[PDB]
Amino acid sequence: GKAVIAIHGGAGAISRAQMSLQQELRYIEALSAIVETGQKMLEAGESALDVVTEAVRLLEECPLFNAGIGAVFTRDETHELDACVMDGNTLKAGAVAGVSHLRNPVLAARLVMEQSPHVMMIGEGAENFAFARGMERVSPEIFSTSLRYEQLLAARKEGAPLDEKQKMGAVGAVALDLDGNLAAATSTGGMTNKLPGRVGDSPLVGAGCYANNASVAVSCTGTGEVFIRALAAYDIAALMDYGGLSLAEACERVVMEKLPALGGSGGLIAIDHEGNVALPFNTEGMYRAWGYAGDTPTTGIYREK
Amino acid sequence: GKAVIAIHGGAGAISRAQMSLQQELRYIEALSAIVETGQKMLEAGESALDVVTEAVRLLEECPLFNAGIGAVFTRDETHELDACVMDGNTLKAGAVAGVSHLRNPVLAARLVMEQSPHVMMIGEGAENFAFARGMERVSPEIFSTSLRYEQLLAARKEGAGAPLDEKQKMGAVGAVALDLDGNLAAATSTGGMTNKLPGRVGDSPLVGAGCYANNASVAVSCTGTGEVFIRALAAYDIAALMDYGGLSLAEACERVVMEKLPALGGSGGLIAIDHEGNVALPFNTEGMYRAWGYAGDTPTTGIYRE
Ligand SMILES: [Cl-]
Ligand SMILES: [Cl-]
Ligand SMILES: [Cl-]
Ligand SMILES: [Cl-]
Ligand SMILES: [Cl-]
Ligand SMILES: [Cl-]
Ligand SMILES: [Cl-]
Ligand SMILES: [Cl-]
Ligand SMILES: [Cl-]
Ligand SMILES: [Cl-]
Ligand SMILES: [Cl-]
Ligand SMILES: [Cl-]
Ligand SMILES: [Cl-]
Ligand SMILES: [Cl-]
Ligand SMILES: [Cl-]
Ligand SMILES: [Cl-]
Ligand SMILES: [Cl-]
Ligand code: NA
Ligand code: NA
Ligand code: NA
Ligand code: NA
Ligand code: NA
Ligand code: NA
Ligand code: NA
Ligand code: NA
Ligand code: NA
Ligand code: NA
Ligand code: NA
Repeated sequence: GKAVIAIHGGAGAISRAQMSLQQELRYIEALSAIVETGQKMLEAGESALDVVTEAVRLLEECPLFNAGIGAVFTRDETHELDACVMDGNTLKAGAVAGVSHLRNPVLAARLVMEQSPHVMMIGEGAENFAFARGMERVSPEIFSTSLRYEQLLAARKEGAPLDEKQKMGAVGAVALDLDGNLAAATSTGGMTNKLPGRVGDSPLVGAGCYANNASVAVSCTGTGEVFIRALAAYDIAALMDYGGLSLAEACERVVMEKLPALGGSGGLIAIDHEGNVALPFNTEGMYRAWGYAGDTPTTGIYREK
Repeated sequence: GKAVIAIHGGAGAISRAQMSLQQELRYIEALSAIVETGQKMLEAGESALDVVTEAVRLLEECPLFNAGIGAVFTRDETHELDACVMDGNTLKAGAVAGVSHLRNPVLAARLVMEQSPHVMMIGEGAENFAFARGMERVSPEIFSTSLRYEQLLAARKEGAGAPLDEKQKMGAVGAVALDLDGNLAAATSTGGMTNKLPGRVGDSPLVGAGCYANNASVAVSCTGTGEVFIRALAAYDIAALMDYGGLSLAEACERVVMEKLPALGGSGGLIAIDHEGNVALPFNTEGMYRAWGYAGDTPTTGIYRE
């Protein structure tokens, strides 16, 4: 009965020649474990929303990906995290941007959705709201990793299978559940050497995250400014819904044509209401995985064959 | 098509019985002067971008509308302001949210567009970036007004003025314009919502939700209950319905404002100009503070029903 999940962990240029297989396998194992968790939840009748929330939570926890633990550093050597989640069944959405004292932004985004009349909260206000609902306050030092610090130092001067450049790491999940509900979630640490207070596409409904039962669930990763300006995630939905494009056609138009034409780089993952799955990326590679409920998953980092 | 400007200063329920004519005239005159200024600029060959920036700046300055001076108060008796500007010719955009120490958020938004490689900046980071560009730091007390303070007090009291009742959320300001060179632009600014949870963001600073412009389709600025405008991507949905669905501006506005948004429990309106110079000011509320005019013609102003 067509339940399916896809996940991503960022996009970038291929650096396989500098990697050992054992290094690559750490990424593959991470992606495999999370997608398999998602598939299991789906086959057991869990909701798309719960599935994308848990998958993004696990991706935040994984230090290899730019969200939560493993977040990139800002120019001030701090971390500012953003996340979004959307329920295609109700069209409700929750989002946080600019948070430093919450371990799992996607769970905070979810709290904004389910435990407030709002869609988006920012900064200390967002944190205070979450703390008032019992979410633990953490120090942002928990997110810090030497790989991302190395990259900050290289960035301000004049280690992974993919080179994200400064902006193209982020994480996300999309799912269609056994009830026909679509959901999407996205989380990020932003961009290496970011001007504090800058916001990219990840937490913005219709830019980095979108879900609607009648069309598509989408999560993006890439150079944020272009994905905002082109409403990348909603554009997929609109092309299909109004233009009558297939998911594949819509993905080609956005990722391979429109975004590049505006100078945007990255990719996205998408599931449509008929259970078609697509993981387009205009970069050389993208950390990714997907699988139908009850089938064996597929993972990838580099080019498709 | 022909150069044209529209503006809004928020939406709401009609509260005429409590007004005198002379009070209403002050609102009509406020709207009229701003739209006239825009028309003049358009006639003089000024850019859509410059026009919508200036109109929204004037609307922020005007204490009657919820943006800049006259901003609503948060739960904590503070002001947190948000703004967006979008250039339809380049598809660049600039936005600030959660700013308290900048007199004119739309000018800060324009600064994000033009003097940073970014599209959106929030809070103190946004403020610091503006200051670094020589923008003046102000104290938020400058925004405070007696009308809005009383609205906060009423919100705080347990149970159930101006020509329109914005309720808590439906006040914002905005402008859309088509210039003599065929460019579309949009800008939106807000003080947010009365008794707001600090850190909450509505549709106004969000590209595609409260503000959108693309020379190939439409310029749009919204005002209403923000959450629904975000979830439905009101501004870009107009563009997408026209561009991909083939709907006229009239059809797209009807679909979004009168059908889709209400179906999600949303209330408010928007202003829109398409690339062919058609202008629409739809609102599913009883009224909307609004005005528009073609360059070289007399403007039209409205508060209550069409
Ligand atoms: Cl690449
Ligand atoms: Cl290589
Ligand atoms: Cl090996
Ligand atoms: Cl909502
Ligand atoms: Cl917790
Ligand atoms: Cl980004
Ligand atoms: Cl297109
Ligand atoms: Cl485009
Ligand atoms: Cl691979
Ligand atoms: Cl009345
Ligand atoms: Cl009277
Ligand atoms: Cl840009
Ligand atoms: Cl200044
Ligand atoms: Cl709002
Ligand atoms: Cl529709
Ligand atoms: Cl009303
Ligand atoms: Cl009347
Ligand atoms: Na992580
Ligand atoms: Na909510
Ligand atoms: Na729909
Ligand atoms: Na990114
Ligand atoms: Na590619
Ligand atoms: Na004002
Ligand atoms: Na910019
Ligand atoms: Na009350
Ligand atoms: Na509003
Ligand atoms: Na286009
Ligand atoms: Na109406």
